[PDB]
Amino acid sequence: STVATYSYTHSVTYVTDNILKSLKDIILLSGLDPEHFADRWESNTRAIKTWLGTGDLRKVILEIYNPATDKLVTRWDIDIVYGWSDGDGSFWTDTEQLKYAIKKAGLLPSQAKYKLMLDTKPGRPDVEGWSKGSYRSTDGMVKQSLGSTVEHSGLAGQAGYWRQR
Amino acid sequence: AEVMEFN
Amino acid sequence: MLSIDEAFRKFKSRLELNEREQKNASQRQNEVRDYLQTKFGIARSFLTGSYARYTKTKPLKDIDIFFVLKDSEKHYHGKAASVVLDDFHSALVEKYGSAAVRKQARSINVDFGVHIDAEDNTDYRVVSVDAVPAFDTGDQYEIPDTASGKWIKTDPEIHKDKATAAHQAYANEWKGLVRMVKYWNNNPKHGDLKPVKPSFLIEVMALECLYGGWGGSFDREIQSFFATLADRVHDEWPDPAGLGPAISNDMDAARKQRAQQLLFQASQDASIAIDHARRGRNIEALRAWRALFGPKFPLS
Ligand SMILES: [Mg+2]
Repeated sequence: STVATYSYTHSVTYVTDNILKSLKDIILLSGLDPEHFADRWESNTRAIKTWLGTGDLRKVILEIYNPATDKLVTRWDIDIVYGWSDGDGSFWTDTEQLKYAIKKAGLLPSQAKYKLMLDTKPGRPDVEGWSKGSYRSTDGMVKQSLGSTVEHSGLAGQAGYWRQR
Repeated sequence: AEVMEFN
Repeated sequence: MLSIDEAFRKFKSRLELNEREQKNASQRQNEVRDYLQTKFGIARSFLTGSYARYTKTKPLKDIDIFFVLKDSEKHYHGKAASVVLDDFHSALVEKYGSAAVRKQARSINVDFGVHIDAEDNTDYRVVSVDAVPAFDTGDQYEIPDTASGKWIKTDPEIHKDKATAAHQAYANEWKGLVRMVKYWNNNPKHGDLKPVKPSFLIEVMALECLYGGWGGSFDREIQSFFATLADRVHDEWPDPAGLGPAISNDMDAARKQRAQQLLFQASQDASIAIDHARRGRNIEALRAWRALFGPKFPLS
């Protein structure tokens, strides 16, 4: 039952926790209410950690929509980069990266809501409480990528946001 | 890929 | 203590065209036009492409010159693209020799034997020009294209207008950022093959990938610019003028995969450099940026 200081599972834990931290910061910096995100933190954690460990998680998706129209105002994708090696490489959680992009994302509508989904590889293990979902349309939108947002020894989440035109 | 939501 | 912002301002400035380089470009055009006019019916020529949009990086290479052919040369227009290009190649090989003349997809490159020193300086001289045979159909041009073997329509005016409009909406930092990435694209560390081909694709993608106005931070603009290029280099990128082949048509699948990989690595190197500065390792940050871009990025 040896526990290694540097390991894939430590890197997975770091990236899991700080992807969720980063999404919470996006919600806060966007002026939204984090309660709904709080209420599902543990279930979001269990699923993200599981599917990272098997290489099955493709993206973490946070839809931010206008409740009056149900349309996306923006969508934040955290694409997973499976470039891990050794486990003793450099790491970071670049909150300042998100604050620079969120200025460019633009003001959100009053009382905008959000929804988290997980993009997975078909052969993924089932995780209790998770079912096939649906995307809100991104027609007329393109994605802006920001670079490595959450990093630990090559395993990374790279944030991006969808915008109009 | 298959997108998943919580239930 | 050189700050990251100050370093990028210096780097931006060192990619800017100056007046001696400008006059040397015009002198090479005169030289090349006057020779080609002894071998073809040429009504006029003009400097075009990224050079005229002030989106060409330095040292100045592959400066596009359209050589507008007279109606008496219009027979080339009904023949396959390789015919006029081979003729331009043979004519230029006579004057400059076989080593200095390189046949390209839509032009002939003429290299003037200019030495590029270790700081990427050339003594204010252009390195090469791209001779483009062109027919003026009225409001636009047609040029040869060996990929299809046909003549393709092109309109430099539209590309200049779109660059100007993107530049105005980015606090006049848009063209500088584009030159920086084209400078990385020319870094010798990539070997003989540029990561992105043609370099114009960097500019075309920038029209859309540089989004939301200038935010004030070069490190972040560069990090996001590379990250967005890598993620979108596989999209279809049509001619912004809507006249010719897609600008993303010149790389095959393996080369496009390499393009995304090297673009991604550039994004990762920028992240590493940002991390250095965040941890107070200012010199390592500057040295990281220089390793990413090349010698024109300063250390002091
Ligand atoms: Mg060009």
